[PDB]
Order: sequence, then structure tokens, then C-alpha cells
Amino acid sequence: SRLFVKKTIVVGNVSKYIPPDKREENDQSTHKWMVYVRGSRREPSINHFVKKVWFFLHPSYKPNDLVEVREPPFHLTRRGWGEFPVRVQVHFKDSQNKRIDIIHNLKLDRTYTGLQTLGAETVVDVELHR
Amino acid sequence: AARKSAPA
Repeated sequence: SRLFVKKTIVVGNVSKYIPPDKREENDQSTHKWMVYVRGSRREPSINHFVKKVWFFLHPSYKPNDLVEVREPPFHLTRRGWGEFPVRVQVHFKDSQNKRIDIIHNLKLDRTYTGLQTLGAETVVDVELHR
Repeated sequence: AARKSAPA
């Protein structure tokens, strides 16, 4: 039989506004954001099957536009000014499962209170060999 | 092209 299991992979982000009072000089960043990659609360945690996650950022982040998180939590925290598609590449411990690309549209806070707010979530099902 | 834009 060709047996598989579906697992949920959530790519989301949060962010908070950074008032001008708390920005350093010549820092064009208005926000601090965090992109996260995780499973659902109602199925097993994703360290069991994910080996690493690559983040591919906008070229404005060069030469640090390519970030590798090899161990949980699969999070990326950055200051910034703009929204853009974050490309997430999830590699699996069992190399039988081929790596998958997820595109996440970064959403930045517009309440501008300086508190952290939930931005967006991109949810996909992945198939793992069983 | 790689595009990026400020919400405000």
C-alpha cells in the first residue's frame, strides 16, 4: 500500500510597531516582526518530522536574506519597514519526504500602539510517508 | 521583481 499521513504546517507572523522614540538613529525600521513555522495544537509537535526550515527574505535584507533554523522553535525575528512574501522551505528528517516551499505574505501591525498583534497565517497540509 | 511595501 501507498500509506501516508497528513500533517498541518502553519506559517504565520506577528509584529509590533516601534515608535520613533525607541528607534535608533538612521534605522528605517518601523516594526519588529517574527515569522513562525509550527504544527497545529491538535496533532503532534513538528520537531518529530521537520529537520530544518529555510527563510528566504526580500533582497533588502542582504547579505542576511537567507536564514536557516535547524532546531525548534522555527522562528525568525527581524526589524523592518515593509511587507513582502516570505518564502519558507521546510526540510524533513526522513529525506523520503521532499522539501516543501510555502509563501507567506508578511502582515505588519497597523494599530501602532507598540503592542504585538497577530498578522497573518498561511496553513498547508503536508503528506509524510508512513 | 522582488517587491516590498510599507503598510502606511
